[PDB]
Amino acid sequence: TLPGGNMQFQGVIIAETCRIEAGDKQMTVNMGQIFHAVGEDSAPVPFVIHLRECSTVVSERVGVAFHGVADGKNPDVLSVGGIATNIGVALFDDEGNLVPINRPPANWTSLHFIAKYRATVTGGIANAQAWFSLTYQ
Amino acid sequence: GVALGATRVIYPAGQKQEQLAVTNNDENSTYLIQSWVENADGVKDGRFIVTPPLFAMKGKKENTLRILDATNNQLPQDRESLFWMNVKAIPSMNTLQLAIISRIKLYYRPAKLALPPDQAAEKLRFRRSANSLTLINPTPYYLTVTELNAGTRVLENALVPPMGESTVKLPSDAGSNITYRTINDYGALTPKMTGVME
Amino acid sequence: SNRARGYIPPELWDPGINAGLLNYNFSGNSVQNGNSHYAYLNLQSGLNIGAWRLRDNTTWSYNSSNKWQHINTWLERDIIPLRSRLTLGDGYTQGDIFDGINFRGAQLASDDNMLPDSQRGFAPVIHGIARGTAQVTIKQNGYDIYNSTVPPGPFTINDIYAAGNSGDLQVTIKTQIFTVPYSSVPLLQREGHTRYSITAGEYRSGNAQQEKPRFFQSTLLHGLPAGWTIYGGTQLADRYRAFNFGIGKNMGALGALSVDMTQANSTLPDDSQHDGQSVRFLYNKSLNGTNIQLVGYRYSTSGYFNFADTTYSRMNGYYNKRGKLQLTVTQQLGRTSTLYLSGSHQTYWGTSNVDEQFQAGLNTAFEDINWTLSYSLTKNAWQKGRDQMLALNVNIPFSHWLRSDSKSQWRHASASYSMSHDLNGRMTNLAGVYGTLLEDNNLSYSVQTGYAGGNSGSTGYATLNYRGGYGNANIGYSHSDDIKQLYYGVSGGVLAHANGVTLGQPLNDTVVLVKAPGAKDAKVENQTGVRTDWRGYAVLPYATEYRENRVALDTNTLADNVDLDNAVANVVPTRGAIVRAEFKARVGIKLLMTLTHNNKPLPFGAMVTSESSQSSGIVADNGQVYLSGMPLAGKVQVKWHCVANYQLPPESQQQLLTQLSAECR
Repeated sequence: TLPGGNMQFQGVIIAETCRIEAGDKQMTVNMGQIFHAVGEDSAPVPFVIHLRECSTVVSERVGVAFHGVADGKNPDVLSVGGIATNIGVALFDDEGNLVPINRPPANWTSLHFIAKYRATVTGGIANAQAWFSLTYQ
Repeated sequence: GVALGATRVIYPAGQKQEQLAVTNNDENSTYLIQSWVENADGVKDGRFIVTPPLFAMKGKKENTLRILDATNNQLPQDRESLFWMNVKAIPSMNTLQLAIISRIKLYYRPAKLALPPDQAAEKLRFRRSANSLTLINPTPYYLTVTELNAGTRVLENALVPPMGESTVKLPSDAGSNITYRTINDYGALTPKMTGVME
Repeated sequence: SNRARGYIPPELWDPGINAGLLNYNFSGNSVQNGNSHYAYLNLQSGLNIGAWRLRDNTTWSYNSSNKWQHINTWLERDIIPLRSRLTLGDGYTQGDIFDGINFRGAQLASDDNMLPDSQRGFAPVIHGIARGTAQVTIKQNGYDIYNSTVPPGPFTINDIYAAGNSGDLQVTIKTQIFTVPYSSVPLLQREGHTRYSITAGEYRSGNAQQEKPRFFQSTLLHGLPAGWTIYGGTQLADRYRAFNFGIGKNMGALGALSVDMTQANSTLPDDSQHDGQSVRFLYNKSLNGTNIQLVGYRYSTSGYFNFADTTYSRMNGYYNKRGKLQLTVTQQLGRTSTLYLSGSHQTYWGTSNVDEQFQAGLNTAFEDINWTLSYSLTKNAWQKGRDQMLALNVNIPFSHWLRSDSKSQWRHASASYSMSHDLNGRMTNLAGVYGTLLEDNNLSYSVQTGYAGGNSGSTGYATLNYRGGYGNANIGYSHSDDIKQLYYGVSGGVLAHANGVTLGQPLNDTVVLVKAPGAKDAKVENQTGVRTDWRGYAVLPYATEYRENRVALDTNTLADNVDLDNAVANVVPTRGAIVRAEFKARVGIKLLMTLTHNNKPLPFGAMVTSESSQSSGIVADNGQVYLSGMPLAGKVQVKWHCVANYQLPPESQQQLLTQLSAECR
């Protein structure tokens, strides 16, 4: 038995951003095919977004927001682009409050949202895209 | 899903380029990753080029984003400058398409700074107005104040610009004692500090 | 049919490439006092043809005050279906239940590394009935070890991470809450876990007098339900016949106790048969301030000799043990200090010889300072010498005083101090400073002046280890009262593969040959001083076997003309596999064209593939397509066909990113 020597281990650990995964794979929200008054809504359609693989410190201070192409008739509703006209897609939170699009990020591990058709009327194919922006403070 | 390598990117001045890791853990998924850098005000700026701006990731594949420098040495050398690194992941698919934009902070840090990064958070001071709270930041670093409690009540996080101040709402009945935490370069909350008023 | 956590199917493991290998380790010692020169050259050959792994060792000695000596040769292989390996040729036995011996023959042993990282060590399986769909949560020390959702019906969880001694796993279904405490002994196995080490061949030993008899050492450690672990063995040989049998148990809170009885009929070189026995106990207790008490007892009966003692030469050549008690206590005083109290005791047959070996130790981590106080009482009754040594080691990193952002090279240095009192008047202290020097943290200076107290001669040393991109080298000087040694060693590794011979750092079993043609001097990520050759190939010293490694090229160090398509690649290597991770290094001008067509920017998503030079890039927005590796001329094909021409002035080569605007056809 003889003395050895000092051995020093060095390294740095860094955090990471929460990986976004929707319950419906490929980040696609089916709405199906397509209102007595303007502003009436259709059958609700739910989808979930999971912020996984990150500590609760980061996941609590993430600022969530929505962006999208505002409809010409309704600036607060996503436009749908044989294409249905005078209609759009509206996003409602779990509590039932409408989430305006193109708004400054607000502080919201799993997020539930509901997409409902809002009439601004002809039927047809309706496709819309939504930007789900997460600011990492 | 797609996840960035780090929550904030520190860009040292004079360094040719910096890297940011973009990971994908889903085998059966195709993601078109679009990236760009905005200025502190949220407006797209051409002073930082992120290459490749657009590329496709099939399978469990992770790439590295090379954030080139194009400022030509025009930003101040006496204080930090804040930029917003943006990464959008378009899923290459009546349906609704969801594209995630993981915006993160990008600090352009000049080489010569008096205060070391660790000894800068505690130099933040406070000033209690009638119904507002002002945070003086004499250090040249951007300071992210989180878990800001003024007595028994919790306030809102504020990002204090260097050599400047910010303002947050303050209830009239909040206790005089003020405590805060700051997020360091690694994205971990520092040990609790007491808030010395000015 | 749920798969274990972190499971790599056996369809993704890479056998490797049909490549050669050559590992050389030179060493020199020019002692001065008449000056004698030494040189111990070491050669490790190899040839990885197919799935087989031929290996070889050769040494060459030299003395100034020339002989090639062969050592080892084996053809190891991995038999994936049986989760085992085949070490045909030379090797050594595991020596877990028996005692390890070096042999020259076939050996078929199960390999634990082929299993996922979760199903390793000991961790009890969790049974139970969860009515309906619920979410089981394994609570231990207030932590969520395992969080998952369970379908209705009985459920088995066998992927619990091996957490050592620790405490009790409080399963929390949703709500019959039942606790599952567990302890561990190194010889315990999970439920359904089996190991075996069937062996054959001759007995090879370093000593010249020992003979070389045939032997057959088979072992087996089959886990059972309820924590029991039946393990047995048979070291049947020509004149030595042993039958080891044992049975372990996980008693939960009380601890874990392993008992095995070994009967060995031995025939000593005096042709005198000696039947014997041997009973071994290993007891583990924890969390009693967390006194981790480990007790190990091994009793023996006269006539019990191990195989190493019945293999000696005949009677013309020229005290068996009775009991060995080992006690170990580890108590943590606070959140920094940990006190160690080791112990050892032994008796002999016919003699009162007691070989006590008591060792204490107080290790602390006061702020940056990591000061260690140690105590040792090495006692042998044959010499009747206490040999009490009281050592005090200190470690003061220079970062404790320097700034955090300082660019000074002293930031990596770290002082030290090693006081060593012998309680007999002899005192020894070495106060030295070590740390890294070079920009890439390759060079490591370790100047450590030292003094000795009665002789009074000072002891100086200055080692300079350099972990370079071609081969490690070090010129270590050492000065003393009348000795002035000057070491000089050179290491390295040659990997002769299909595309050519590439030098690298000393290979450590599994290697990764990165192929990046056209990229010169690019550092690989998370490796110290590993750089590509002028051809573009580099050799990673090491990569974990049967796991998913990560190979990356640090894009900062790439040249101003080389852009990579994929800068990160992962390889899953088998043990002793030269796995090739290939990167495409596009060499040329990086140009960001603002492509336009009919005075309107091209649609987002349009593919742009060049013609003259192989390159591609999707149009981001407003027609900004990022094309890499493009020459000073040529055309692009826009498909969404349209063809656009661009003409780059010669000044474009200097600029890192040459933005231009070209109107498409």
